[PDB]
Amino acid sequence: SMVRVAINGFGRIGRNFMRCWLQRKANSKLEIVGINDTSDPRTNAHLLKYDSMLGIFQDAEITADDDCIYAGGHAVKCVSDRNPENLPWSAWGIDLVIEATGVFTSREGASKHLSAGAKKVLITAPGKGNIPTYVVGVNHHTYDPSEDIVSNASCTTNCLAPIVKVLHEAFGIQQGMMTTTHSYTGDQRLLDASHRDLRRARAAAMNIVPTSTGAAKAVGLVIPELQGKLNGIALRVPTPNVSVVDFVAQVEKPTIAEQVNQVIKEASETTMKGIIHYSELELVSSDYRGHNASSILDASLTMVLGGNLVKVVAWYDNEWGYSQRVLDLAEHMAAHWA
Amino acid sequence: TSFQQYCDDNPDAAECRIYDD
Ligand SMILES: NC(=O)c1ccc[n+]([C@@H]2O[C@H](COP(=O)([O-])OP(=O)(O)OC[C@H]3O[C@@H](n4cnc5c(N)ncnc54)[C@H](O)[C@@H]3O)[C@@H](O)[C@H]2O)c1
Repeated sequence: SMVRVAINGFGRIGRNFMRCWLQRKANSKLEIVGINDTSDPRTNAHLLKYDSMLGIFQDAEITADDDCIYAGGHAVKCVSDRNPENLPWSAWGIDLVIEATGVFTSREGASKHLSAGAKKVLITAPGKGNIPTYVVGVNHHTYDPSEDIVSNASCTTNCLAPIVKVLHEAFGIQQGMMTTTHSYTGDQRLLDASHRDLRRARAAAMNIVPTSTGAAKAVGLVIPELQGKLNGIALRVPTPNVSVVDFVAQVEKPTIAEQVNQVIKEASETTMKGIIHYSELELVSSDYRGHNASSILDASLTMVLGGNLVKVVAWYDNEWGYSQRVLDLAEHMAAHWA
Repeated sequence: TSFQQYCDDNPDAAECRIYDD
């Protein structure tokens, strides 16, 4: 029988995730039976169906009443309570909560779902404090089925970590720096306005906006040999989706661009198939909407100096690709459910 | 100070959201 899933937070990730599940529903061990969100079912149904980035959902009918949303005649119960302690998880027999609000990323925060009755939580963001973090294709097999709260990290860490692993195994990464040139996200204001972070306050579609990021350090969680060896920053720019990681590493074994490319091409066809895609095409951000890989290496941009300083560039669809990984991680947990 | 309090109480509010891109 199925693992019973509720989505907490029906936002860009919550709705991308839902759309990913609807496309892969026939082979799945997950059944999405509930959603909680600030908004009501009719608003959620409307936004699930009409998406400025994904287009109109055509695969099946989407409908709503006061209580439920219906996707292809699958009924999903809706509730709207900002306090996860109050949610009907025991009553709905919820096994796994997908925590996509961006608000309950600490153990104590996420545990509120457990005390409301869910058996496990998968947080769609980096965890705060001691929360086991997974990137599919890198360390997802180390998942321990006894764990009640996990994190699927960030979009950026999902893009960077698999490249780093391949490069580390082939060349030995000593140190590395990252910049993600990233689409704007919903934590940025539309026009200049009040915000705790003075950069996130500024008009998102009008500016290049630097922010600090934990994404590079977080690679050290999932590749423990590299802990404390990576750092970077983010630059948000006026696109609404699709991002790119720029990674410059100091490596031990001297190499050249051709060889770096070859090694990532070989991984994309074997150990990292479905996770890293290797491309020699001269494409731009739009072309990567809806791409299922965590990282698309842009081979033409790869360069090396003095044998040891390696630059690689990898695209990622930060909403859809990441949501596909969230789903992969959930399917994995369901296949390993004690 | 009342602002820090407001973001503790309401971390999903527009003034408060911090997403780790
Ligand atoms: N590219 C991406 O958008 C991306 C990639 C990876 C991770 N994430 C992470 O996923 C999380 C959500 O990001 P998003 O872009 O989906 O944001 P979003 O703001 O579009 O979605 C958040 C949703 O959760 C709802 N919500 C907020 N507080 C709630 C509460 N207390 N109870 C119920 N519902 C609540 C909001 O109303 C909204 O529907 C963030 O942690 C973000 O860092 C986002």
